[PDB]
Amino acid sequence: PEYQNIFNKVQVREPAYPGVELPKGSLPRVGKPIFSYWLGKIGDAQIGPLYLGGWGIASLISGFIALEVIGLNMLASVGWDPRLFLKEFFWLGLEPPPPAYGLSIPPLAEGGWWLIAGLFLTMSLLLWWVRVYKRAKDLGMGTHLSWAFAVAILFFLTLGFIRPVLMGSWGEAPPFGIFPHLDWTAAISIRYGNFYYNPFHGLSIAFMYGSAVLFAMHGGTILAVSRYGGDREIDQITDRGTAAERAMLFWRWCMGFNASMESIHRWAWWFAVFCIINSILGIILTGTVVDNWYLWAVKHGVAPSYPSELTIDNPYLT
Amino acid sequence: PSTGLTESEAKEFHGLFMASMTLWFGLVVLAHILSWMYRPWL
Amino acid sequence: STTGLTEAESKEFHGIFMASMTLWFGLVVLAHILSWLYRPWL
Amino acid sequence: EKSTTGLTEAESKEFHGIFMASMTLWFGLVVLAHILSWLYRPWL
Amino acid sequence: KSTTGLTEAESKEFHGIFMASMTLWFGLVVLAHILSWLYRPWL
Amino acid sequence: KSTTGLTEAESKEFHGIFMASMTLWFGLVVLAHILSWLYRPWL
Amino acid sequence: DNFTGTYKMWMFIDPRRALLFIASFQILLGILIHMIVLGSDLNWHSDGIPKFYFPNAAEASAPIDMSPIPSARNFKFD
Amino acid sequence: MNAKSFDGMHKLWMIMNPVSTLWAIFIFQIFLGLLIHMVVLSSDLNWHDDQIPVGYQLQGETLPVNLEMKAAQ
Amino acid sequence: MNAKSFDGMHKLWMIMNPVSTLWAIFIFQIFLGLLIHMVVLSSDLNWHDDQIPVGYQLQGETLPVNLEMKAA
Amino acid sequence: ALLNFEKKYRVRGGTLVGGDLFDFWVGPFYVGFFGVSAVFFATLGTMLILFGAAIGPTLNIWQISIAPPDLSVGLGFAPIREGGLWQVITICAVGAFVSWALRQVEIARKLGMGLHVPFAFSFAILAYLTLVFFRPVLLGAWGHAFPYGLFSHLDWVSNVGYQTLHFHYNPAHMLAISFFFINTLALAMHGSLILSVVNPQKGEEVKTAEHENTVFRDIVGYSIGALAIHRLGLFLAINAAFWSAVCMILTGPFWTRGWPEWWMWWPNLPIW
Amino acid sequence: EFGYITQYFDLAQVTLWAFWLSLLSVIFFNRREDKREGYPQEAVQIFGKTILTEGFPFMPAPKTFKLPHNGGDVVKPGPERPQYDFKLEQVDRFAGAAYRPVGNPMLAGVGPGAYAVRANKPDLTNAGDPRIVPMRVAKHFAVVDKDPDPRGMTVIGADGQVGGKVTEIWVDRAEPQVRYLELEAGNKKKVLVPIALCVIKGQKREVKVRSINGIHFNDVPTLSNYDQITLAEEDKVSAYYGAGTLYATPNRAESVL
Amino acid sequence: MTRDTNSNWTGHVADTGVTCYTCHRGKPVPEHVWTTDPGPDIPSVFPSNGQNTIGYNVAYTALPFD
Ligand code: BCL
Ligand code: BCL
Ligand code: BCL
Ligand code: BCL
Ligand code: BCL
Ligand code: BCL
Ligand SMILES: CC(C)=CCC/C(C)=C\CC/C(C)=C/CC/C(C)=C\CC/C(C)=C/CC/C(C)=C/CC/C(C)=C/CC/C(C)=C/CC1=C(C)C(=O)c2ccccc2C1=O
Ligand SMILES: COC(C)(C)CCC/C(C)=C/C=C/C(C)=C/C=C/C(C)=C/C=C/C=C(C)/C=C/C=C(C)/C=C/C=C(\C)CCCC(C)(C)OC
Ligand SMILES: COC(C)(C)CCC/C(C)=C/C=C/C(C)=C/C=C/C(C)=C/C=C\C=C(C)\C=C\C=C(C)\C=C\C=C(/C)CCCC(C)(C)OC
Ligand SMILES: [Ca+2]
Repeated sequence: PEYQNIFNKVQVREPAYPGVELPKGSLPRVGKPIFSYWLGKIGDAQIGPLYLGGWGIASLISGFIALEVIGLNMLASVGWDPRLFLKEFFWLGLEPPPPAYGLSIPPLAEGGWWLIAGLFLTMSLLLWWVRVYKRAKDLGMGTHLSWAFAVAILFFLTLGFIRPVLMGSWGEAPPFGIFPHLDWTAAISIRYGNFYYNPFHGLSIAFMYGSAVLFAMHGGTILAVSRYGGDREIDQITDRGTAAERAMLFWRWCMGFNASMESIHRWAWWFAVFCIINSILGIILTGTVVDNWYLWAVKHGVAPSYPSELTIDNPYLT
Repeated sequence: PSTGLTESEAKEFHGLFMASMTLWFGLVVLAHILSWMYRPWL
Repeated sequence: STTGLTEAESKEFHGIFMASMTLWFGLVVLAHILSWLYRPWL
Repeated sequence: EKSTTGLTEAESKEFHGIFMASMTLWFGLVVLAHILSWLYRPWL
Repeated sequence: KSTTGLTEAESKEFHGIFMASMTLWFGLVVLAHILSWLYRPWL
Repeated sequence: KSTTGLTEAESKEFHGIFMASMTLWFGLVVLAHILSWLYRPWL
Repeated sequence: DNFTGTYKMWMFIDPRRALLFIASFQILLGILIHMIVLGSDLNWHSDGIPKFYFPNAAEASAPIDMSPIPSARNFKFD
Repeated sequence: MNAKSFDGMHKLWMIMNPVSTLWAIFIFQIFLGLLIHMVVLSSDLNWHDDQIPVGYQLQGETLPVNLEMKAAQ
Repeated sequence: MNAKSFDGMHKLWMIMNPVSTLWAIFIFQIFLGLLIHMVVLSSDLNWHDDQIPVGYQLQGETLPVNLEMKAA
Repeated sequence: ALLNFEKKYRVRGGTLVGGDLFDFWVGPFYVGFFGVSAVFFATLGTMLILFGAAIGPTLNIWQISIAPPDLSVGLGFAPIREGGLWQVITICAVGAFVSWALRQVEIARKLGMGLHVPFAFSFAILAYLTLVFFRPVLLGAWGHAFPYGLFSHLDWVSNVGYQTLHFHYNPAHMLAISFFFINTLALAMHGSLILSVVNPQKGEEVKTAEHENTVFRDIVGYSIGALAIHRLGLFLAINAAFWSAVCMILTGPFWTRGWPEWWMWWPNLPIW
Repeated sequence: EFGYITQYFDLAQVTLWAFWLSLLSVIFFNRREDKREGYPQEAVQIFGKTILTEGFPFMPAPKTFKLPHNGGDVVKPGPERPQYDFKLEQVDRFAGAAYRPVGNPMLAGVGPGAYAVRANKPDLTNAGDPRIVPMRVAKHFAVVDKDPDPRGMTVIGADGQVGGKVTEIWVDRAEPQVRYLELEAGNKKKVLVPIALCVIKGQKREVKVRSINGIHFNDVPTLSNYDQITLAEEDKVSAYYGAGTLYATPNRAESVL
Repeated sequence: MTRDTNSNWTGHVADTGVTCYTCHRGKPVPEHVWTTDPGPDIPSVFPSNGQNTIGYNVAYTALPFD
């Protein structure tokens, strides 16, 4: 057939690019850039350099302290054996305090290490937030990447710090494992009567499906007009060429309305952020306001009603 | 001058910085004396 | 001159800023005296 | 060729003087805190 | 050829101070372990 | 052709010091194992 | 001596980066040691010395994992 | 030395940016304030829920008007 | 040799970068310090919770003031 | 209505079936043979869903449900009131989805561009056909497919999941979820970056491609590129769909125990 | 009692309403941003009159892009540059009918061969230099071995005939990658072909261009100066190759089945 | 115990009942029995939480193993 533009057939090298000049008073960039042939088959081949200033070092100290703690407790749970660590790795975890301790600080091997790791991971993510903000603002760009990051951090803090405090127990938070955190997911659905009848859960699922749909559509459309220079979106925005025109006619003819080369990126932004906004809203109300989502859905006229034919006798009533 | 401040500007900033930090620590000490009078913890 | 304000403009701004902050703190103190009279917490 | 920070030898001497003074003062304060803690709640 | 830009004199200087520092560090480590053995013997 | 820029004299020098260092390291390892066998024999 | 030329250290190590590392590390280590000591028998906030100030539970068991969420606040588990 | 060892100290602001440092200090202080208040509230020294000098929810449950209304039902 | 075997050793820093080495050593030492302290605290040699030279939680539970308050 | 620039692109040709008979527009839409087909099948399917709601107990939007046949019908033909309506609607649905894809192909041929979008749509279609055709055929009955109803296909999803005690431990399910999550993250970052470069700090010029590379190399140390992020996007979404189809074809036809017990092959390797 | 109800109104309900209203309102703002290109639209009336309409919701107020290196201001929604001179005949007498090109379809600029009217300036780097340039002007680039160097190969043209030979590669300095191949055609002109319309076979040492025919490489649009390319010229070149996807063979626009 | 189950628990074993063979199946020690699980070996100052292992009796999940 015709070239599909999925891999780079011919590669070219020039000396590495150090980066746009920073404002005066900045630290130098660390690292000497290297090139990857395999990364260059699909994208850009340069790796590095990297910018390490004040906020991105405090972050990376916090995060690595947290990682050391989590790893060592997982390793103590098998008796220090690395062979068993590799053998049973998906079943290990660091577990939260027993719920009877409330919001106090428990002893170290009965939930205090969980508390330490949570605190250090929190600080890591807030320092990283400041780094992302300043990096985009020192180059003179809008700070749109910090708004979305803030939303994600808020969801991490909701399930984990805010909801456990509003409930009165640290033992309501997830543990640090793979299968352990999957077990937490299932159990919190079972305890509060079926998350499928949580309406914010349904809306966030709507927006996660929509993210996949929209990004398949956009990735397809821009690869399909890259023969007319469509992959260069900044120029198509500030001087509309034939690639943008064809891209917008396609969708107009197909489904009756369209966006522009700049507006589709606002649709992307919002579809990714409403998913997490509804995530926060659905978790923050569970347990603190609603105790059984299925009974809520029945009270508000939402759940179907299968035919019965039988009678089952509740043995606690007999 | 990696910050562009001369030595005079640095001296000025340092003067006011040290004064402010001393005042802040004074207020902290006062808060702790009140707390010890109300609810001693050691 | 980093903010473009001269020294006179900075003096002016500082005067009004300090006055406003003092008034705000006064209102805060008043609110707390009323709350202590109604529902003492310590 | 070689990695440098642009400091001459005089600037390095100056920085080193103040760095060592500051570190010594900090360690002094640490020792004092530990003497107080040992007097209040001995741990060994 | 892989090189650091240091001449042989600079390397000699660096090596002198590096070895002195490492020796002092190991001395402090030995002292800490003697104290720990006196307080709480582990073997 | 893959080459490191070292001549044959430089390679001889490097090899001398490399072998000396490796021998000293293995000596220290043997000593550690003799002590461990005296304290807690494992076979 | 042997440490005569140590001050030349700052001619190839950046003093700005060194300072930024040391401050961060010291503050984080402070927080860490305080939380570690609080999660042990040396804890000094809820140890009941010189007095227990809260209306604690009269009979608080040793908490296990298969537990419900507590009804009131309590800080005396031992 | 030991009396005049800290005379160069004002030169600190020729390598560290003053406004960045001010902002960093302020943000760190606010974060630490929130953290220490939350750590002390989760101990025996808690001062909001200790019911001193009186418990107010319990005071509202036992008002004579509320008691007389709860009797009538 | 056996005595002249380590003569040219000082040339090491003509092929190994001093700055990278310094940073690596410092970071590795801090990580190892944290690790060994955590491994020893999780054993029988633990020194914070061993109740030596005295148990402090137990000491606080048996103060006369606390005992008299618990008696009611 | 036509856009400012639209008239010079509305030419004839590019079709698959039909020819010059259905080559026109109605408003902004383009019709074609497959446009007629799609609207025909969508209308018929919708009207049959509504009738199946009319013969049920309620017209509440949340509680309508049309269910498939019983498992005793096998791969046969069910009565209209006990499963046959579901079969007719599920024929209409396939007809409409395939018509949609082929209409897309006609449009792209007319505008001179590549067939990436109908090709990515094909994988959604494949997941649907897995749930209604392939899995039922391998298990031997139409009554293994899901009913048509909001809230009522969710009861199906729940009970099917619990037929394996813990469906989170399904391996292809884990892989698909990984792709879904990473796709939302990537879409957020891409949206943010383009907006940020054409909407800079107040009183600045529009930035360039060098700025786009620099920002991510500063934060993270690697930047993938402006054309490769579109590729990465097509890739993550398609893979999500693909591994969903695999995870459902595995459950029932090729595995009947609990899903946690599959993973037992790993700690039983004779190498630890 | 298993399903007893205490009160009908709760917080989850109100919050859900608030969300319905917060969506339903970003739709409004995004739909308004969608109409900074291509509007007001042209509605054709009962007997052919055309008016400008604007849709629902209405168009936003204009915003300004400030282009770098004194590249001017761009107001959007703003004016438009004039279309060129396409000729078209409608096929059926109603507003929604299709059109046919009047002359030679390859040289007409209608259908997949239409293009836009951009600036007559090159795209710039962050330093002010032209972005897309031949590899003899950019003296620091090199093709990575492990990859077939296309310089020298032939340009077979979709009917098996030879178009010409590759003589240059055009690179992109802002993001290092190949954008165009330059070739000498049958009548000794220098023409470009986009790299995204070329299948390169290293062993056959061929480049297959499925779009147009071999004799069609003589009429590809040419450049003014061969040390740079402008936005307009990029559009013209690419559009000429895109017209062949429907006009190269008389059977290409003619209903597969 | 067998007489008690066969007479007093028919809400569960309804008119089919049990014999020895229902559990011993011709052996003196039954095949599927349980005792209070201590858990894996961990450091001596670490109390058991009772989960996050393989868990052979709870269908190989990371759920509480006893
Ligand atoms: C049992 C424990 C005690 C208690 C023991 C202590 C102790 C001990 C301390 C405090 C301190 C504070 N406590 Mg208290 N505190 C209690 C209960 C409360 C309650 C409440 C809801 O119960 C509140 C809202 C507060 C709030 C406060 C803040 C006023 C203050 C921390 C400020 C800060 O973080 O600056 C961080 C921000 C900056 C450094 C920014 C830089 C300077 C800025 C520009 C100026 C801000 C002014 C500042 C807020 C003070 C203004 C007062 C004026 C001088 C009149 N406490 C209980 C009763 N609290 C600390 C304090 O007072 O510091 C002096 C302190 O040391
Ligand atoms: C038992 C606890 C008490 C109580 C104890 C306190 C205490 C103590 C305080 C408050 C304060 C406030 N309380 Mg109260 N409060 C209670 C119950 C309420 C209820 C309610 C629905 O039950 C409401 C709505 C409020 C609302 C308020 C706000 C007016 C005020 C917070 C201001 C602020 O956030 O600054 C945020 C915004 C700014 C700082 C912007 C700066 C100023 C700008 C220019 C304009 C602001 C105008 C200002 C809001 C109003 C004052 C104007 C006067 C009419 C002159 N309280 C209960 C009964 N409340 C605070 C206060 O009064 O401040 C002085 C305060 O210290
Ligand atoms: C049972 C245990 C004891 C206890 C035993 C100890 C011991 C032992 C030590 C501390 C130390 C500290 N303790 Mg204590 N501490 C207790 C209870 C507390 C409580 C509380 C809520 O109960 C608080 C808030 C503190 C807080 C503090 C800090 C003031 C100090 C940590 C400094 C630091 O983090 O490095 C920050 C470091 C830097 C940023 C780098 C170097 C500092 C430079 C010069 C610039 C920073 C400005 C300034 C100097 C900051 C410190 C203020 C003082 C002047 C020291 N402790 C209990 C009662 N604590 C440490 C200390 O005293 O240090 C001297 C210490 O060794
Ligand atoms: C039962 C076990 C014993 C114990 C047995 C040991 C043993 C054994 C050792 C330590 C060592 C250390 N222990 Mg201890 N330790 C115990 C309990 C503690 C507790 C505590 C809260 O309970 C703390 C906070 C410490 C802290 C420390 C650090 C000072 C030190 C690790 C240094 C390092 O990692 O350098 C990494 C950093 C670098 C290499 C960079 C350069 C060093 C910088 C410039 C200075 C760091 C501090 C310095 C060594 C001391 C100050 C200088 C001198 C006063 C001149 N121990 C208990 C009581 N501990 C080690 C040590 O001290 O070696 C010297 C060591 O061998
Ligand atoms: C029952 C088991 C025994 C035990 C049996 C052994 C045996 C057997 C050996 C060790 C060895 C080591 N043991 Mg032991 N060891 C025990 C308990 C401990 C404990 C503890 C916390 O309980 C610690 C911290 C150590 C630590 C150590 C290290 C000193 C050494 C590992 C070196 C290495 O990895 O370098 C690898 C890294 C490099 C080579 C990088 C190169 C860096 C250069 C060359 C400088 C490095 C300095 C080097 C670490 C030590 C040289 C010591 C000086 C002469 C003072 N052991 C228990 C009691 N241990 C090994 C050893 O002695 O090596 C000779 C060894 O063979
Ligand atoms: C107790 C239940 C189990 C569970 C049981 C199941 C079951 C059972 C299934 C999944 C499936 C999925 N699960 Mg699961 N799942 C659970 C927990 C999770 C969790 C989580 C956070 O816990 C996540 C993130 C997921 C995520 C997923 C995805 C991997 C997958 C759904 C995407 C998909 O199928 O696309 C595929 C896309 C389609 C099927 C869409 C079809 C599109 C059609 C062609 C177009 C329709 C157009 C329409 C009619 C037009 C309307 C037009 C209007 C004009 C607008 N599950 C719990 C543990 N899960 C599903 C799956 O993998 O199926 C393949 C599946 O069947
Ligand atoms: C049904 C009926 C009663 C019919 C009677 C009418 C008659 C008689 C005939 C009409 C003729 C025909 C054939 C009509 C068929 C159409 C019908 C009826 C229905 C289909 C409508 C339909 C399926 C719409 C669904 C719309 C939805 C929900 C879309 C989901 C995704 C979404 C929200 C997208 C918004 C963002 C957009 C607009 C993305 C498109 C878009 C993308 C993805 C880019 O990448 C891009 C790149 C550069 C420039 C522009 C774009 C661009 O616009
Ligand atoms: C223009 O300017 C010029 C250059 C010309 C002149 C400038 C002069 C100036 C302005 C100089 C300024 C100098 C300053 C202010 C210097 C400040 C120096 C300080 C305070 C240095 C302090 C250093 C502290 C150190 C190195 C401490 C290190 C401690 C360590 C590594 C501890 C490790 C502990 C461990 C691993 C224990 C863990 C135990 C447990 C239980 C937590 O583990 C789990
Ligand atoms: C052997 O390994 C070594 C040591 C060598 C290192 C290797 C590290 C490795 C292999 C690590 C593996 C890690 C894995 C698999 C981690 C899995 C992580 C997952 C999937 C985690 C999922 C969820 C966890 C969440 C959401 C936790 C949220 C916790 C929060 C928000 C904590 C909040 C606590 C706070 C803010 C502190 C309050 C404390 C205080 C003091 C205020 O209380 C009063
Ligand atoms: Ca002790």
